[PDB]
Amino acid sequence: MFLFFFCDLFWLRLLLCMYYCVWSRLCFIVYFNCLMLIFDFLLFCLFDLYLFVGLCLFLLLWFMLFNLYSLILYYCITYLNLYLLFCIVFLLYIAFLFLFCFLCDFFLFNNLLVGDSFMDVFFIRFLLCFLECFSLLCRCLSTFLRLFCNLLSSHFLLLMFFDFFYFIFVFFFYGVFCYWFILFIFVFCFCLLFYVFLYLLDLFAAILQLFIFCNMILQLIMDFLLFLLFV
Amino acid sequence: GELFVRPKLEEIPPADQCRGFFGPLNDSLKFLRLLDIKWMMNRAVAMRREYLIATPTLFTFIWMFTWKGAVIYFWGDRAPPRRMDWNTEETGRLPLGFKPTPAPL
Amino acid sequence: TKYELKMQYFDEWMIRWRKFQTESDWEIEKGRQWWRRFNMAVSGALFCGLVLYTSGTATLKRQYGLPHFFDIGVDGQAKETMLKTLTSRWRYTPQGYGRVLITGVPTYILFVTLEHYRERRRMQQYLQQNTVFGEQMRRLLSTGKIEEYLPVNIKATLPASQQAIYNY
Amino acid sequence: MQGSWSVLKKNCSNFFPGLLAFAQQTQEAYGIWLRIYNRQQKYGPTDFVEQSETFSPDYHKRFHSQDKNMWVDKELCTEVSQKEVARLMTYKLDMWRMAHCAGALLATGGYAIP
Amino acid sequence: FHFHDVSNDAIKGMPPSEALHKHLENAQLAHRICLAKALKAGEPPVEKCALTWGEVLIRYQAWSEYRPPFQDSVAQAKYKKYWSKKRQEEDDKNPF
Amino acid sequence: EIQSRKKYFQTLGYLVAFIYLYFLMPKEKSFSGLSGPDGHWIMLPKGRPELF
Amino acid sequence: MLLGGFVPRRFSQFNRDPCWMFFIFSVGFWLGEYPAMMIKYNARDLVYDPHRYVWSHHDDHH
Amino acid sequence: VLFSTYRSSRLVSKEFLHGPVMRFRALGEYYFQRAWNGTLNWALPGEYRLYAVMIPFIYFYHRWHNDHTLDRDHVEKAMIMRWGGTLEDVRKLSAKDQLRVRCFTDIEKLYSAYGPKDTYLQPPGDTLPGKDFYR
Amino acid sequence: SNPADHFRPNLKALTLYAERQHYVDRWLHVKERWLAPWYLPWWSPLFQLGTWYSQRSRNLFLVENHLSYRPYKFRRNDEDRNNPY
Amino acid sequence: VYTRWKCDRLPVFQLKLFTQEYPMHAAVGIFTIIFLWKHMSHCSEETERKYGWWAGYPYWRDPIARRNETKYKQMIINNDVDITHPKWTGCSVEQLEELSRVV
Ligand SMILES: CCCCCCCCCCCCCCCCCC(=O)OC[C@H](COP(=O)([O-])OCC(O)COP(=O)([O-])OC[C@@H](COC(=O)CCCCCCCCCCCCCCCCC)OC(=O)CCCCCCCCCCCCCCCCC)OC(=O)CCCCCCCCCCCCCCCCC
Ligand SMILES: CCCCCCCCCCCCCCCCCC(=O)OC[C@H](COP(=O)([O-])OCC(O)COP(=O)([O-])OC[C@@H](COC(=O)CCCCCCCCCCCCCCCCC)OC(=O)CCCCCCCCCCCCCCCCC)OC(=O)CCCCCCCCCCCCCCCCC
Ligand SMILES: CCCCCCCCCCCCCCCCCC(=O)OC[C@H](COP(=O)([O-])OCC(O)COP(=O)([O-])OC[C@@H](COC(=O)CCCCCCCCCCCCCCCCC)OC(=O)CCCCCCCCCCCCCCCCC)OC(=O)CCCCCCCCCCCCCCCCC
Ligand SMILES: CCCCCCCCCCCCCCCCCC(=O)OC[C@H](COP(=O)([O-])OCC(O)COP(=O)([O-])OC[C@@H](COC(=O)CCCCCCCCCCCCCCCCC)OC(=O)CCCCCCCCCCCCCCCCC)OC(=O)CCCCCCCCCCCCCCCCC
Ligand SMILES: CCCCCCCCCCCCCCCCCC(=O)OC[C@H](COP(=O)([O-])OCC(O)COP(=O)([O-])OC[C@@H](COC(=O)CCCCCCCCCCCCCCCCC)OC(=O)CCCCCCCCCCCCCCCCC)OC(=O)CCCCCCCCCCCCCCCCC
Ligand SMILES: CCCCCCCCCCCCCCCCCC(=O)OC[C@H](COP(=O)([O-])OCC[N+](C)(C)C)OC(=O)CCCCCCCCCCCCCCCCC
Ligand SMILES: CCCCCCCCCCCCCCCCCC(=O)OC[C@H](COP(=O)([O-])OCC[N+](C)(C)C)OC(=O)CCCCCCCCCCCCCCCCC
Repeated sequence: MFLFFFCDLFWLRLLLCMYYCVWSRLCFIVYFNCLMLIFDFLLFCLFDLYLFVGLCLFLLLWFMLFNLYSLILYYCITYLNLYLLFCIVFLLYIAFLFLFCFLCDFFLFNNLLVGDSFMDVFFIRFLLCFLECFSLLCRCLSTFLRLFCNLLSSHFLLLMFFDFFYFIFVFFFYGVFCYWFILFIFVFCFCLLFYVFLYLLDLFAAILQLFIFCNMILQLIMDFLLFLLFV
Repeated sequence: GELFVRPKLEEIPPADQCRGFFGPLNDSLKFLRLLDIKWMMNRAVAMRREYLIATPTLFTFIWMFTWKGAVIYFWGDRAPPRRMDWNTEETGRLPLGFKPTPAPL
Repeated sequence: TKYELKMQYFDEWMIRWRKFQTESDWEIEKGRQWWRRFNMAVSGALFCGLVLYTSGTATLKRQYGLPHFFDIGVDGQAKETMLKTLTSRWRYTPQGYGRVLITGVPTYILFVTLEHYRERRRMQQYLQQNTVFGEQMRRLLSTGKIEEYLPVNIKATLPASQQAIYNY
Repeated sequence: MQGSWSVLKKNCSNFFPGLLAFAQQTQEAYGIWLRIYNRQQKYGPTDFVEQSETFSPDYHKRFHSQDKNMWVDKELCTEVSQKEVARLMTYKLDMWRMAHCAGALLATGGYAIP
Repeated sequence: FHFHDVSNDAIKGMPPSEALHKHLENAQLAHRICLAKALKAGEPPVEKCALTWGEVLIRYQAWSEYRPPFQDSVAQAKYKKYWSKKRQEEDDKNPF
Repeated sequence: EIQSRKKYFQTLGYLVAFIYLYFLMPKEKSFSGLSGPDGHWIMLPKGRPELF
Repeated sequence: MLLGGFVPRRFSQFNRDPCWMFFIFSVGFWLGEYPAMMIKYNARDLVYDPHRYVWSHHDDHH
Repeated sequence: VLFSTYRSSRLVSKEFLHGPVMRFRALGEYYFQRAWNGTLNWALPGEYRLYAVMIPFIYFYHRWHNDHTLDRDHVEKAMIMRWGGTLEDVRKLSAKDQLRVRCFTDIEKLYSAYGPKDTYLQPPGDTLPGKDFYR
Repeated sequence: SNPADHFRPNLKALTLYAERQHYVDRWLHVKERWLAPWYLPWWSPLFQLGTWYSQRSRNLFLVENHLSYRPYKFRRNDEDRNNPY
Repeated sequence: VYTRWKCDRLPVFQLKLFTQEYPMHAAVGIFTIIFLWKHMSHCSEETERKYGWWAGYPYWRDPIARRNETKYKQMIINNDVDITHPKWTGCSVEQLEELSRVV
C-alpha cells in the first residue's frame, strides 16, 4: 500500500520563498539554550557539542509552521500520529546516543552505576544502574508521548468548545429579542472569555512544548559531555 | 560529571580484601572468585573498573530497545497450543512413476 | 560462478512453498546455518589474532600486565606467558589505515570465500535431493526460470487427509 | 580545480607511462623507507619504538603524542640523504591517493570506471 | 457438493493445516460452481470467474506457506517444558 | 541575484501547486464515486505463464 | 513577535491601510455568516428529513 | 567534468528576467524588511499587518477546501443512505429536495452533541420510516 | 467519534497497491541484472553487500521450526482475533 | 573564500551535510525507513473497510471487489492462465462439463 498525499504547508512554503529570498537577522529563538551550553569561561569540550544547533533550528521551524498555525480553523497537522512522532524522536535521540556509544569510551558510562562504594553493589547500586538505563529509554518515550498528547488534548478541547459556541450562537441568539436576554448575554460573554482564554493558552502551550521537546534532547547530550579547563 | 582519572598501580587494593556474597574468597577458595558475581562486582568497583557493570547493561537495553524488541514482537514463537499439530512427514516426496529431470553435467 | 543470484529465487520460492519442505531439506538448511556460525567463529578468531599480533608493545604490556582482576595465580601465569611470547620476537605493528587493512582484508576474504563455497555446497545438496525442492532446483538450473505451483502440477505427496485436491 | 576535457586527454595519454613511473618510484621509496624504518627501530627511543599510549583526559581516546610518538633522527644524514627524504614524502602523497583509488576499484569492481 | 464449516466456533478446535486445506477446498468448490454456471450460460469464464480464481489463489498462498513443525528433540522439549502437569490441570479447570 | 530568480520560480510553482491542491485536486476514495480514484494494483506480472 | 506596525485607533480608521481593509472585510464575513445561519437554519419552512431515522452516523461509527 | 559542483557555474545571464524578479522582490521586501518585523524562529513575524492579511486568507482557502471537498463526502453519504442506498435513487429527487436533505445534514452538524436526540433516535410510536425501510 | 475524525490528513490524492511477492521479485531481478556482469567479481564487497544478508535472512526463515501458528501476512481479513485464517 | 553552503550546489551540499555533518542521523533514519516499509506497509481489505474511507466504505458499489476483479482479469489475460485447470477447480474438465449440464 502506497498513499500519495501532501503536507499542509504549501502556502507557508510560498511565503517563505517570497519573504526569505533576501537575508534577515534572527534574534529570537524558541530554544536558545542549544547555542550556550558552557557558562563558565575557560571551559571547552572536545566533543561536537554544537552539532544539535542546526537540527534544533529546523525542528523548531517545522513544528512551529505546523502547530502554531493549527489554531486557525480547518488547518491540519499532517504529522499528528503517535508512531510518526516516535520515529522522529527515535531518530534524534538514538542518533545522539549512538554518537556517544560509537566513541568506544566505556568509562563514559561509569556514572550509570549510581551511588558510592559504601552502598552494596549487587542489591543497591546494580538495581539503580538498571533503573537508570531504563530511564534513558523512558525519557525518549515520554518526550514523544508528551508532544503527541498535548496537541491532541488541546485540539479536542478547542473543537468541542467551538461546537458548543456555534450551537448556542446559532440556535439561541433570538433570546436577545426576548425577556430572558440577560441570561443569553451572560452566557455569550462567558463564551467569549473562554474563547480568548483557550486561544491564549494554546498559543503559550505550543511554544512551551517545543521548548521542552528540544530541552529533552539537549539534556541527553549534556548528560555525557565532559569539559576540560584551559591552562 | 567530572573528569575520570584511572587509579595508579599502587592505589588498587589487593584481591584478598574483596568480599563475595557471603564472605571473602581467600586462599583455598580463590577459584570460586570466577563463579561469584558479587565478588567480581566488588572487585570491579575496587579497581575503578565500574564500566564492566554499566556498559553491558546499557548496551543490552539498547539492543532490546532497537533490534530484539521488534524481532520478538514480529517473528517470535508464541506459546504452543494444547492440541499440537505435529508434522506427519508425508509431504514433499515425489510421486511414484515420476521421472525427475537430470542433474547438470 | 555466482550462485547467490541463482539461489535467491529458489530460497524465496521455498519460503513461499515451505509446506513441501521435507525433513531432509530442513536438515540441509540447519547445516547451512551451522556452517555460517562456524565461518563467523573462525573469521573472528583470525581477526582477533591479527589484532593481537599487530598490537603495540606498550599496549600489550598494559593489557597483559599488572594488576590482576582475579589474582588466582593461573591468570598471572597465562598473561605473563602471552606477553613474553608476543614481546620476544619482532612484530610489524602498523597503525591507522594499515592496521585496518591487515586486520580486515584477510578476515573479509576468509569469511566471503567460506560462505561462497558453502553456498555452492548447498546448491549441490539441493541438486542431489529426491524431493520436490530438488526437482525445482534442477528445473531452475535447466530452464533458468522458477516454476511456481510445481508441487501441485507434478502432484507432490500430501498427507493422507489432503489428497482430495489431486482427485482428478 | 574543476574538471576539464584537456586534462582528461592529458591524463589518459600519460596513464600507462604514469603507472610505470609510479611503480619505479614505489620500489625506490620502499628502499628509502626500509632504511629509515630500520634506523628508527634500532636507534629510536623506547617510547617511540614501543608506541607508548597517550589517552585524552575526557574520553580516554588514544592518539599520537608529539613528544613521545614523534622522533627526529639527528643522525639520519649518514644513511639517507635530503633528496631521498623529499622523494619519500612526495611518493607518500602519491601513494595515498593511488591507494584510495585502488581501494575504490577493488570495492566497486568495474563500476568505478565512470 | 458440500462446503466445509470454517466458522469461528468450528475453527476454534481445529489444527491450522486442516483449516487452511478446508478453506482451499471451499474456494475451489466455489470456483468450479461459478465456472459451471458460466459454461451453462455460454459466456466466457474470465469475465465471470475472476474473483473466485483470485480467492483460490490467495487460499493457495496461505495454504502452501505453512509447514507444520517437525517433532524432534528440541521441539518435544519445548512442548513438554511449557505444558507441565500443573499447567494442564489449570487449563482443564478454566471454563473459558 | 541567483537566489532571487530561484525563489521567483519556486514561488510561481508553489502558487500553481497550491491552487491545484486546494481548488482542483479531488480527494481519493469518495463514497459516491463521482470524484477521485478508488486505487488500483501495480507491478502485476506480465508474460510469465510459469508464474501460475 | 508583535513588535510594531500600523494599528487603527478605532473602527473608522480600518480604511487607512489596505491590509486592515482586507481584515475588516474578513471580520465582516466572519461575524455576518452567523446571522445568515440563524435565518437559514431557524426558518419556518425548514423541515427535517422524513428518512432521518433510516440511517445516521451513530449507526455507522458504532 | 560533466556537471559542475560549484554554484558559480551560471546557466543563464545576469539580466535574465530582471524586471519580473525585481517586482517580486519589491513585493517581498516592502513589508518584511523592517526593524519591527523581527520574527520568532522565522515563523512568527513582528508586523501586525502580516497577521491581519494571512490569517483570513489561510482560513478562507482551508474552509473552501473543507466545504467543497471534505464535508461533501459525508453529505453525499447521508443523501445516498437515507434515500435509496444508491446514487441513481438520489438523482431521482429534485434539486429542491436535495437542498432540503443537505440542509438537514447541516442542522445535525450544528447541534452535534447538544441538539435534540430525536433527530436520529426514533421515538416509540413514530410513523416515519425506520432503518429496515429499504431492506 | 466525530471530533476524532478531524485528525486526519486532508490532502490524500492517490493510493496504489502492490503484492509483496511481485515487487520483491522485481527487486531481485534488478539486483541480479546489476550484479550479474563479469566485471563485478563475487568476492567484491558490493556483491556480498547485495547478497549475503538476504541469503542469511532467508536461511533463518527456512530453518524456523515454531510450535505456534503465524497467520498469513496478507490475509483478506486480519481484524478478527478469533479467526487466524 | 570557499564555504560549502555558499559555493556548492544543492545536491552536493545535501550529500556533504548528511555524510560529514549528520551521518549517524541519516543512518538511523534510513534504518527506520526500511523498518517502516518492511513491517508497516500493508493493509487488509477488512482494515480498509473499517478505517480506509473518509466517510465510510461504500458497500453499495463495493470498490474493493471491482479493484480485485480488474487485478485478476489483467493477470489472467496477460499471463495466459487457464482458470479451468483442475488445480484451480479441484476436478477434471469432464467433471466440470458434467456439473455445468447438471446445474
Ligand atoms: C499512475 C498515476 C500517476 C502516479 C504514479 C506514481 C508512481 C509511484 C511508484 C511507486 C512509489 C511507491 C512509494 C510511494 C510513497 C509516497 C509517500 C508520500 O507521498 O509521502 C508524502 C510526502 C509529502 O511530501 P510534502 O511535504 O508534500 O512535499 C513534497 C512535495 O512534492 C513538495 O515538496 P518540495 O516543495 O520541498 O519539493 C521541491 C520543490 C521545490 O518547489 C518547487 O520547485 C515548486 C513546484 C512544486 C512542485 C511539486 C509539488 C506538487 C504539487 C501537486 C501537483 C501539482 C500540479 C500537477 C498537475 C497534474 C495534472 C494532472 O521542487 C520540486 O518539486 C521539483 C520538481 C519541479 C517540477 C517543475 C516542472 C515544470 C515543467 C514545465 C514544463 C513547460 C513546458 C512548456 C512547453 C511549451 C511548448 C510550446 O511525499 C513525498 O515526500 C514525495 C513522495 C514521492 C515518492 C516517489 C514517487 C515516484 C515518482 C512518481 C512520479 C510520477 C510522474 C508521472 C505523473 C504524470 C501525471 C499523472
Ligand atoms: C563498537 C561499537 C560500540 C557502539 C555500539 C552502538 C550500539 C549499541 C550497542 C548494542 C547494540 C544495539 C543494536 C543495534 C543493531 C545492530 C544489529 C543487531 O543487533 O543485530 C543482531 C542480530 C541478531 O540476530 P537475528 O537477526 O535476530 O537472528 C537470530 C539468530 O540467532 C541468528 O542466527 P545466525 O545464524 O545469524 O547466527 C548468529 C550467531 C552468532 O554467533 C555465531 O555465529 C557463532 C559465534 C561467533 C563468534 C564471533 C567471534 C568471537 C571471538 C572469537 C574468539 C577470539 C579469541 C581467539 C583466541 C583465543 C585464545 C584462547 O548467534 C547465535 O545464533 C547464538 C549461538 C550461541 C552458541 C552458544 C554455545 C554455548 C557455548 C558458548 C557460550 C557459553 C560459554 C561459557 C564459558 C564459561 C567459561 C567458564 O545479529 C546477530 O547478533 C547475529 C549476526 C551477527 C554476528 C556478529 C558476530 C560478532 C559480534 C561481535 C563480537 C566482538 C565484539 C563484542 C565484544 C567487545 C569486547 C570489547
Ligand atoms: C559489504 C561489507 C560489509 C562489512 C561488514 C562488517 C563491518 C564493517 C567492515 C569494516 C568497514 C571499514 C571501517 C571499519 C571501522 C574502522 C575503524 C577504524 O578507523 O579503526 C582504526 C584502527 C587503527 O588504529 P590503531 O591506532 O592502529 O589502533 C586503534 C587504537 O588502539 C585505538 O585506541 P583507543 O584508545 O581508541 O582504544 C579503544 C579501542 C580498542 O580496540 C581496538 O582498537 C582494537 C581493535 C578492535 C578489537 C575488537 C575485538 C575485541 C575482543 C572481542 C572478543 C569477543 C569474544 C566473544 C566470544 C564468544 C564466544 C561464544 O576500541 C575499543 O575499545 C572498541 C572495542 C570494540 C567494542 C565492541 C562492542 C560491540 C557491542 C555489541 C553489541 C551487541 C551486538 C548485537 C548482538 C550480537 C550477539 C547476539 O583499526 C583497528 O584498530 C582495527 C580496525 C578493524 C576494522 C574492521 C575490519 C573489518 C573486517 C570485516 C570482516 C567481516 C566481513 C563481513 C562481510 C559480510 C558480507 C558483506
Ligand atoms: C581480493 C580481495 C579484496 C578484498 C576487498 C577489498 C575492498 C577495498 C578495501 C581497500 C583494500 C585496499 C586497497 C589497496 C590499497 C593499497 C595498498 C596499501 O595498503 O597501501 C598502503 C597505504 C598505507 O596507508 P597509511 O595511512 O600510510 O598506513 C599507515 C601505516 O602505518 C603504514 O605503515 P608504515 O608507516 O610502517 O609504512 C609501511 C609502508 C612502507 O612502504 C612503502 O613506503 C612502499 C609502498 C608500499 C605501498 C604501496 C601501495 C600502492 C597503492 C597503489 C597501487 C596501484 C594502483 C593502480 C591503479 C590502476 C590499475 C590499473 O608500506 C605500506 O603501505 C604497508 C601497509 C600495510 C599493508 C596493508 C595491506 C594489507 C592487505 C593485503 C594482504 C591481504 C592478504 C589476504 C590473505 C587471506 C587469508 C585468508 O594504504 C592506504 O593508503 C590505505 C587504503 C586507503 C583506502 C581505505 C578504504 C577503506 C578500507 C577499509 C577496509 C576494511 C577491511 C576490509 C573489508 C571491507 C568491507 C567494507
Ligand atoms: C553561460 C551560459 C549562458 C546562457 C544564457 C541563456 C539565457 C536565456 C535563458 C536560457 C533558457 C532557460 C534555462 C533554464 C532556466 C530555468 C529556471 C531558472 O532560471 O532557474 C534559476 C536558475 C538559473 O541558473 P543560474 O542561477 O544561472 O545558475 C544556477 C546555479 O549555478 C546552481 O543553482 P543551485 O544549485 O543553487 O540550485 C539549483 C537547484 C537545485 O538543483 C537541482 O534541483 C538539480 C537536480 C534536481 C534533480 C531532480 C530529479 C531527480 C530524479 C531522481 C533521479 C533520477 C535518476 C535517473 C537515472 C537514469 C534512469 C534510466 O535549486 C532548486 O531546486 C531551486 C530552484 C527550483 C526552481 C523552481 C522549479 C519549478 C518552477 C515551476 C514554474 C512553473 C509552474 C507551472 C506553471 C503552469 C501554468 C499553467 O536555475 C536553477 O537554479 C536550476 C534549477 C534546475 C532544477 C531542475 C529540476 C528538474 C525537475 C524535473 C525533472 C524531470 C525529469 C523527467 C524524467 C522522465 C522519465 C520518464
Ligand atoms: C506571536 C503571537 C501571535 C498572535 C497573533 C494573534 C492574532 C489575533 C487575531 C484576531 C482575530 C482574527 C480574526 C480573523 C477572521 C478571519 C475570517 C474568518 O471568518 O475567520 C474565522 C475563523 C474561525 O472562526 P469560527 O470558528 O467562529 O468560524 C465559524 C465558521 N463555521 C460556523 C462554519 C464553523 O477564525 C479563526 O480561526 C481565527 C483564529 C486566529 C488565532 C491566532 C492564530 C495565530 C497563528 C497564525 C499566525 C499567522 C501569521 C502569518 C504571517 C506570515 C508568516 C510568514
Ligand atoms: C495495530 C498494532 C499497533 C502496533 C504498534 C507497535 C509499535 C510500532 C512502532 C513503529 C514506529 C517506531 C519504529 C522505531 C524503529 C524500530 C526498529 C526496530 O525494532 O527494527 C528492527 C528490525 C529488525 O529487522 P527484521 O525484522 O527484518 O529482523 C530479521 C530477523 N529474522 C530474519 C530472524 C526474522 O529492523 C529492520 O526492520 C531493519 C533491518 C534492515 C537494516 C539493518 C541491517 C543490518 C543488520 C545488522 C545485524 C545483522 C547482519 C550482520 C551484520 C552486518 C553485516 C553486513
